[PDB]
Amino acid sequence: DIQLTQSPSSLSASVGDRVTITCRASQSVDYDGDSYMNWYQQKPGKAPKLLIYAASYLESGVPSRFSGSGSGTDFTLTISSLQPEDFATYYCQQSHEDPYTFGQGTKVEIKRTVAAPSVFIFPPSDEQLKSGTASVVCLLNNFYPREAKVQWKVDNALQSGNSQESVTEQDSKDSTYSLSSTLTLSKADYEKHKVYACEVTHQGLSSPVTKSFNRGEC
Amino acid sequence: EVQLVESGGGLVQPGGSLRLSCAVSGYSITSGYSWNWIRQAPGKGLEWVASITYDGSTNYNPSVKGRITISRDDSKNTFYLQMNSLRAEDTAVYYCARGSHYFGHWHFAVWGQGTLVTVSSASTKGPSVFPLAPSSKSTSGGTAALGCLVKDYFPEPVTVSWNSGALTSGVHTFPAVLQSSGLYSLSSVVTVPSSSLGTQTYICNVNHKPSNTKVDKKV
Repeated sequence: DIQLTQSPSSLSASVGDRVTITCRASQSVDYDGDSYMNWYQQKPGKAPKLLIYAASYLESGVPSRFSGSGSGTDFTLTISSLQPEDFATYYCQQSHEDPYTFGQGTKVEIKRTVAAPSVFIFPPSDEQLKSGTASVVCLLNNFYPREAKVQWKVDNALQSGNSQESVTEQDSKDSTYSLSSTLTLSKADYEKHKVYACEVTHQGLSSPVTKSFNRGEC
Repeated sequence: EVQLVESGGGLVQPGGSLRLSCAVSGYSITSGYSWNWIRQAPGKGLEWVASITYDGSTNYNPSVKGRITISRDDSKNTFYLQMNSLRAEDTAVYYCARGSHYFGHWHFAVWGQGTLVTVSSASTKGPSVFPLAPSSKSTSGGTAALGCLVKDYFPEPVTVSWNSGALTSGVHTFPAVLQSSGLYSLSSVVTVPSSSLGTQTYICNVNHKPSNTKVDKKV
């Protein structure tokens, strides 16, 4: 009533490669020969954008690389040649019966060549230190693939349970990711130590990379 | 030329009520075949909840059966969403959207930007903004990173631009993380030429509407 199931839930593909995504309805969405399945593209922080309506019609202003086919209960969205600007979550949506329903979404990433992170490190500001806390920030810029390991070390003690990280979505400019790790400590603990290091392991690095600084140059 | 702009997002007490509005521009609400609300829980997933047809007929998703009211004001060129008895399950980005006169009607080619609604007992808290200053240790190649740390706010979201939106190239604004405190923290960085650190001014503009907090931090 009426359940749509997409597959895969996530996929990754080389630029230019053909991509096909499936939608399966629990009941038919056929009506007067027409099939009432729709496809949307949702880029991060954006409202869904309509690509296909009535199973096979291209919405005005959408590139011809996107096409839909199918009928009854089996439907297919295809992207003839995956472009970088195509990273997004794709949804199917039936418009045959109220409670109009969407698929669970398919996540689509462009698989590019390996690119090693550029690492940067930031000491806490004096402005924050006066507040009684110290956040240390590590930036991993423009890398691929998404997976990356970040280890925090303070005077060579491995910090654990002490930090949090966030990863940007894929950048269409160059198909990379970026990542921010923030190490949080009390001012007291921060003032009691000297060496603050951010160690990074990534597929694009033959060996780990460490960016560090000494309090007293922070 | 047709834009949907929404208001009424923010913090709501569990059991309370929300009142969203979609202000239509470049188009008469009366010409629309259908106007709709569709929400998306942060987790992910879209859910249609309500519609009003040009004749005034209203329709609701039973998933929220009897705690919703879609309505419109033609003289204001606006339509509204009201819900009450709000649960945490109701936390979501809420989108308005226009339906079509063609091909079965119930597909949406025009959407608003969305507004986040957070249902929580916690209270609003504005962020602190601290510098992420450039350094030799943030200058790997002939290019430097600097940024802003937007720390300890509630609830989402926070808006971050650089130099009043004049600087977009090289800018990365990261997803907020939820701290063990229950507060959010977020960083924004920009990679720039290290040779301009002495001559160019870099200001991150931070907005947190829920607490009515705006900050401009030079780094």
